[PDB]
Amino acid sequence: IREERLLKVLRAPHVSEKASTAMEKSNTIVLKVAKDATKAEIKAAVQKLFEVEVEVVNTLVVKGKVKRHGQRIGRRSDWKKAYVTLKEGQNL
Amino acid sequence: KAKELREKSVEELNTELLNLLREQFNLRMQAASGQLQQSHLLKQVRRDVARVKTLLNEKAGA
Amino acid sequence: QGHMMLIKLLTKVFGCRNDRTLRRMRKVVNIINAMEPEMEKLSDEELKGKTAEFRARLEKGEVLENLIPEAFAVVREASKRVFGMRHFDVQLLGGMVLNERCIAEMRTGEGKTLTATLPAYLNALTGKGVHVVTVNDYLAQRDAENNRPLFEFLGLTVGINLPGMPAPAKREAYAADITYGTNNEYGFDYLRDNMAFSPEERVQRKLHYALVDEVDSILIDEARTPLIISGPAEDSSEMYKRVNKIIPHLIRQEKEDSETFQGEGHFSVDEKSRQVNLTERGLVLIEELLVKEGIMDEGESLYSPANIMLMHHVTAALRAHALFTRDVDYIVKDGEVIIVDEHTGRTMQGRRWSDGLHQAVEAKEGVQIQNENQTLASITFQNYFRLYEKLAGMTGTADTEAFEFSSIYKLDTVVVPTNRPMIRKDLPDLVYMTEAEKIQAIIEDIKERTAKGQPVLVGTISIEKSELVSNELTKAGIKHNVLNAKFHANEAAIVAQAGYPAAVTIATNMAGRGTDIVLGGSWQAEVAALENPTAEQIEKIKADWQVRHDAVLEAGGLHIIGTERHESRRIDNQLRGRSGRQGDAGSSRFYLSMEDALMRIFASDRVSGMMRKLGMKPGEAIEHPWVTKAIANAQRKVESRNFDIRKQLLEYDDVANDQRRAIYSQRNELLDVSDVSETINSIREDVFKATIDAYIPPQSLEEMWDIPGLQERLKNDFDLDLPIAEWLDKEPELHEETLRERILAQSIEVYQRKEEVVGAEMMRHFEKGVMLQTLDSLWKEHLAAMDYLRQGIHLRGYAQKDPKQEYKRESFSMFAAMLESLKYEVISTLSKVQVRMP
RNA sequence: UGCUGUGAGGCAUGCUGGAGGUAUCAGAAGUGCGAAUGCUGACAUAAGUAACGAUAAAGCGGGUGAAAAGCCCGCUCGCCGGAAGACCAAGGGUUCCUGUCCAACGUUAAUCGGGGCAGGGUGAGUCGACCCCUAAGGCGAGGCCGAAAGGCGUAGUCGAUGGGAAACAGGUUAAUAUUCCUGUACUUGGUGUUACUGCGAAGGGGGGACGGAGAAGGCUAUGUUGGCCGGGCGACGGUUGUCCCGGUUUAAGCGUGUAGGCUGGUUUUCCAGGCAAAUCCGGAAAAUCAAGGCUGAGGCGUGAUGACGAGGCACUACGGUGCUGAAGCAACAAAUGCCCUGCUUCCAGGAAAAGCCUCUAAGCAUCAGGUAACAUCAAAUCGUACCCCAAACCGACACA
RNA sequence: UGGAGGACCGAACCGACUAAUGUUGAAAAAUUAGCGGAUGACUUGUGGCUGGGGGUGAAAGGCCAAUCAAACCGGGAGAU
RNA sequence: UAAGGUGAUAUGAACCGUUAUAACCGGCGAUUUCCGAAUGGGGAAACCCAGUGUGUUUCGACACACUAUCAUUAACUGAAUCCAUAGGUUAAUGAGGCGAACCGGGGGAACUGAAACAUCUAAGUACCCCGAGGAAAAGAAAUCAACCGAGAUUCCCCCAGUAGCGGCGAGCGAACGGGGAGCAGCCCAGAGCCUGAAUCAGUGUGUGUGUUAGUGGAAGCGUCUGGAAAGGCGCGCGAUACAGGGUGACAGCCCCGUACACAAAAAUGCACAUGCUGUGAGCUCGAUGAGUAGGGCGGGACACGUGGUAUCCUGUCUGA
Ligand SMILES: [Mg+2]
Ligand SMILES: [Mg+2]
Ligand SMILES: [Mg+2]
Ligand SMILES: [Mg+2]
Ligand SMILES: [Mg+2]
Ligand SMILES: [Mg+2]
Ligand SMILES: [Mg+2]
Ligand SMILES: [Mg+2]
Ligand SMILES: [Mg+2]
Ligand SMILES: [Mg+2]
Ligand SMILES: [Mg+2]
Ligand SMILES: [Mg+2]
Ligand SMILES: [Mg+2]
Ligand SMILES: [Mg+2]
Ligand SMILES: [Mg+2]
Ligand SMILES: [Mg+2]
Ligand SMILES: [Mg+2]
Ligand SMILES: [Mg+2]
Ligand SMILES: [Mg+2]
Ligand SMILES: [Mg+2]
Ligand SMILES: [Mg+2]
Ligand SMILES: [Mg+2]
Ligand SMILES: [Mg+2]
Ligand SMILES: [Mg+2]
Repeated sequence: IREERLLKVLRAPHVSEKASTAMEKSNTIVLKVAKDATKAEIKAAVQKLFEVEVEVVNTLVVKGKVKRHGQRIGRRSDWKKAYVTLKEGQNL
Repeated sequence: KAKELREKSVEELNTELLNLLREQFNLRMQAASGQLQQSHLLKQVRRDVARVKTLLNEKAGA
Repeated sequence: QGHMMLIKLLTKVFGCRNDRTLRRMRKVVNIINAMEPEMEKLSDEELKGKTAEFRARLEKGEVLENLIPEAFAVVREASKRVFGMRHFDVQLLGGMVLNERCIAEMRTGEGKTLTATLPAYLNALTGKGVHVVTVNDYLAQRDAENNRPLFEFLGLTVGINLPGMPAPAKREAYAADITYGTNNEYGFDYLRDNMAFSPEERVQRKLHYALVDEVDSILIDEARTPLIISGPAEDSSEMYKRVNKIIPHLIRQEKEDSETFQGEGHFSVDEKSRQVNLTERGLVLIEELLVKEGIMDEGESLYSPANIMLMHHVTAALRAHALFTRDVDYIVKDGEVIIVDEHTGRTMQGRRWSDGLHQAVEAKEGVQIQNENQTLASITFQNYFRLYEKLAGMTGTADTEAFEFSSIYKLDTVVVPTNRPMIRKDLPDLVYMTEAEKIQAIIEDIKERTAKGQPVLVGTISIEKSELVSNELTKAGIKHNVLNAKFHANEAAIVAQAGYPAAVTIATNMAGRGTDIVLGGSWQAEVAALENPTAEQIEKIKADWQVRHDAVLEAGGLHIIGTERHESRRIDNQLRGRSGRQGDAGSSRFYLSMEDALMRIFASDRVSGMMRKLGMKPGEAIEHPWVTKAIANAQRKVESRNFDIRKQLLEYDDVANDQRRAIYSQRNELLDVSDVSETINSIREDVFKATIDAYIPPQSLEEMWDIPGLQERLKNDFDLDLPIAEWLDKEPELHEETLRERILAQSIEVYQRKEEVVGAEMMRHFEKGVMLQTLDSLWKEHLAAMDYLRQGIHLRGYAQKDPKQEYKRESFSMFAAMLESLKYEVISTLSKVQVRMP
């Protein structure tokens, strides 16, 4: 896998109460990733850019909402959430 | 820049491109967590990458 | 908007976590001190008996934490009844913090040592000792003798550790329940206990609890610092003459003599590239340090994991031969080495480049050489604190960051309050364009504050900055006293009287948090100044001190001037927090100039020229808050930079001390166990399996064997003259392994004959002594190779690979080879012992 | 408002307005409106009139609130229960859940909402799509035909509504779960090692592979009762008993092969029908034994010393968490569901192709490739919230 | 014994014979109370095909997007 | 070119720049996701699924390129079948789709008018399809004229609503000739003498003239009313500039421009002039477009409706 592809995948950390709870239960980091990222690219990117080990990645596609800004109708962009399961022997 | 980068070899430009992509990823994670005050730097880093790639193209083709 | 992101997450989550912990602590506080109007029966028969009662309750299995609302009171009223100090609620909080692995944040004057009496009392009831560290013997002995009535009235012994104390008296120090002393005395007592030749010669106990008491210095800055590693008289070093003698056979164009040669390298003009880089990346000239007259010649190359100790010697000779030239870089006159400084024209006769460099300088010419010194005993301080079962520490208002604290080693940061409403007026910071306008504004401020009633501290970084500000201050005209870091008693004598009205103190490099600034004078040292105080003089001195102190708080308290800002914010808050202790009035103001050292981290002449385009404006304007934002951002940047350069060497300390704990665990495992004849027997059987495996292949045919090499190696390093080839060729009834058990049984009968003629327990003491000799010698060779590979990781991992898990693999292979050589040579020198035969 | 001309009109001026208008004499018209069931916009009338959308029905106390018949909590009352309950497909696309607001929307008020704003939420090797394969049918290289555009169609290639590999139980979120966690599995490929070896198709054969109706045998889901376990002796006569209430649950998978259904089996020799070849199928002739094979619900064992389990004890920012947790069986009844794509029976005589098994041709034969075991790796992408006899789909509406 | 039938009775389902209401309706064809078929020439889901001087029609000039004795949209067209 | 900027609703924050790598404008380049002729196969457009060849790296995979169809040409192969052909494979070049009107061709209405309606008219109009260029078509007499002559085609005005055609109804409607815009002639059907001699096309260079940024560009003050002067009043000045727009009411002299005078590193339009390449001129002797002209049958176009109907085109049979 080409490394400069891995440098473009992981867009943003995603924090919420569900991500808090998922970190407490099954120590999963929740990432905003690129729209076209597959699970192998995300696993290799977290294993390289964060120097940790990943067990498994579960990716879902969030569809953007439709908003009314000043009686003009727009639609927010879709994005991809990724639940990344850090390994049990890795402790933080 | 674009003149001090034009005086560099192909592997030097590739190493500089890798370093610029690493700083771009680090600044993107910094701004994504709400932590970046100097929000201009992302823009500069973006244009910097473009300069390197443009020079790479004019070192690759001609 | 949206996206309630990670920063507000950090603040909200940790704020609610500290508030919930403080709510439960407030409930515990409201439980313990619900009502205390009067107290009797000091500690004679009942509250000293609580010590034996708590030891009996832990003998039945009750948790020591369940005693926290009880046992604290057993301390508390004692400080009311011995010393007359009522423990405030914040002192209970800090003691409960120091009971766990957490950090206690509270201001000085709120009973620092009075808080520290609590967890020493709690951790001391285990019977293992309490190790509290001051920076000196002075405060340690002072608070040890202060708490000697407190611990003696409750049945606990106070041991003091001093440099120069006898080893049985050091045993009585550490075997006491509360042991006082400094950090280096503790660490080097540990290193001398690891240089003990029996477990009886140790002076320390098992490490129970370490109260740090100053976490700003030792946990961050003094984490790595070794002061005792090896002390040589050097006695001879002429073997490096026979190592550096191999060099003038070869020429400085190719074949291991090169100025790194880089394929082509450089031009033919003065090729001594003092930007050394020590590479020789051709990888064809590397062959000439191999065979022909013999060292590193059995078949191992120069990139082997087992030959680095010579590699940081021969390459040191190479960077002393062609690089550091005679009569300009250095001189040797009458056998004396002097570095001739090239840039400022000096002759450094009392300096020498370490890490074998001046040793190789002496090995090039005909100079007397100091010994190739071998590391014996070293440990880093943060990991020695990690070695304790319970670890906690307390600091002032200069607390570090909470995530940084928890990532040192498991230290939770809970903001303990002051129990007094804080009115320390932190003024907005003041920057000037030059030093002169800044210090003149400081001169007008110090004159107008010495006008009414105000004590002022002016803090600098150095003695010369203190000299410049005091020269400008006597151009204004005051009296001052500079705080020397060298002089502890003079520090206390200055700062104890610094809180007088119209008394100004100058500071040089604040270590941490100061001794207690008593504002409006100090009436306790005033009645100590009376040669025979009656009860009539103390009340008058207390009343005049009361008038001075209310005049001080009417004046605005203590003032702080910071002449510059440091590269860390902790020392800045250390300078700032002197004003307004225990809820008193106080003020603090920092000054800065554009020719300070904190403009040295900018390195951007564009923005440094854009600040000139503002204008002068010396005073009333609205000039720019953006430059102040730039200063704050750059200060946070260099604080994080200090964090990174700390963290890299912290990983280095982690890997070095992990190999240290490996050898110390196997050291105590091979030392502490009884009946070591069985241990020697088991290791001897594994030794003979391994040494026959190195020469005879397992499950090989009759021609694959190596008989004369095994015979000569047995004769050299076993004292066994075995007829191996005769024992092969005389009997064809022999088969496979069989020879392994034959040489093993011959070695066993040699050893049993020698132990019957030498005695049983004499052979046991000889076993333990020779085990210590061979183990310490090959372990200090392991330390030499480990230090040389931590200094010589510049040529191993370059292309797509990473050292430190390439350093760690080679050091683990060196560790395994050193342990097998340890076992082989222990069994050798136990089979080599010539005892007088009948 | 005043004056004046026969009239279309004209002149002057008060007030508003705050930047353009135009004498005279000529010139050109998009040059004059009350009508056309004229066109657009605005506003009356009927008139504060009909109506407020199933006659399933409400009453009280407390809460918040500026305000409570409608919102929240509680106690009653009434309605549906082959539905007005639950899960989906189609269709819709954020209506889901939380905070907040009550201008507009809601046939009334609203603190409420499927409304405004912000935030969060949809996690799959096994579910579905994708993918392999075809039906009706569509396009259709060439080809044939047609003034041109185009029309039909061969090889082919698409096309589900059909055929093809595999996961269940328990727990959890405010919002997802066969997707997350715990436990126990299973499937298909790749690579490597080992052992054995005749492998190979765009061909041949089998199989997939199929109708209606009826019957009654074995069962199961499920229900009832008893036993057992836990709790109760009861506002008003009686209620320590043949009394009252609640619980009495456990899967996939692995093993065993049962009720049942189908069929004789094995070996040798021969024939060229299966476009060529075949050891496979089809056919023929011997010998031998008569019991061999395929299929198959359910039960049983295991999964499971587990989970679940009424309840109890500790906390509990009252919303929950930690630990514990008794019995956890038997009989009877019983499906439209399973054996069953079976059996009988009729005439109207009841899809295709691929996956799968086998046979060889060309070809390669110590290779390759196949078979069996073990180890390792992979199973990508998309959908997953929510409504689905409905206030969210189709009917202009929160629509009998 | 057997279980045949464009067999019988009757729910789902399909339909629409009578009456009342509704007629600016709850509904641009329905509701209520009854009514006919309900193993067949049945009904229904998904997809496909047939195009207007045409289709399709167990045949009423019925249906072909709330339009049909020649659909709908645009044009000749400002037909006359 | 520049002291200001980072497009707008639209502020804010973070920054950059000020004498020339801020920004802006123009020329030439770079990148240019996916769908779309869509072109690797498919498809419910913006999606699914590949094959082949390279070249990596731990061996988990990755990155890039090509792969549609048709036409022509070449090469290699190659049936029934002997040669051969058909076919197949590969390579090279071209094409494909979009576009408002104009243009040429292949088809071609009906309402309507005739006061009904069928010949006719509407009308070769609308519309459909094909094809191309900046224009297309046409075009150098087998033409007109009238015994005198003109000398290719196209377009404008008269001829002229004339001669005619016509259920001689409604309607349709020339030509000869004249005045004008513009003007240009050649090649093959074939040999020799002479050659590359005229002409044309590509190509490069130079010059000229533009285009795509740009530069300079005149001349006014006082007072009154007024929120504000550009207005009233007073006295001046420019004009090859009193075209226009803005500035707190109506400005020649406040601003941008305006008349005028200049300007291109690079690309490029058009002219020449020059060089190269392809191409051949002139002279002599020839030769002079056959299923064609014309005819019979049936239609159509000529203003001309078969009429006494010339002429042109041909579906069919013929035929100098
Ligand atoms: Mg998973
Ligand atoms: Mg009009
Ligand atoms: Mg009107
Ligand atoms: Mg009313
Ligand atoms: Mg009424
Ligand atoms: Mg009414
Ligand atoms: Mg209602
Ligand atoms: Mg109420
Ligand atoms: Mg009921
Ligand atoms: Mg919405
Ligand atoms: Mg809701
Ligand atoms: Mg809400
Ligand atoms: Mg809502
Ligand atoms: Mg298909
Ligand atoms: Mg399907
Ligand atoms: Mg049952
Ligand atoms: Mg009673
Ligand atoms: Mg019961
Ligand atoms: Mg056979
Ligand atoms: Mg309603
Ligand atoms: Mg009915
Ligand atoms: Mg008609
Ligand atoms: Mg295609
Ligand atoms: Mg003819």
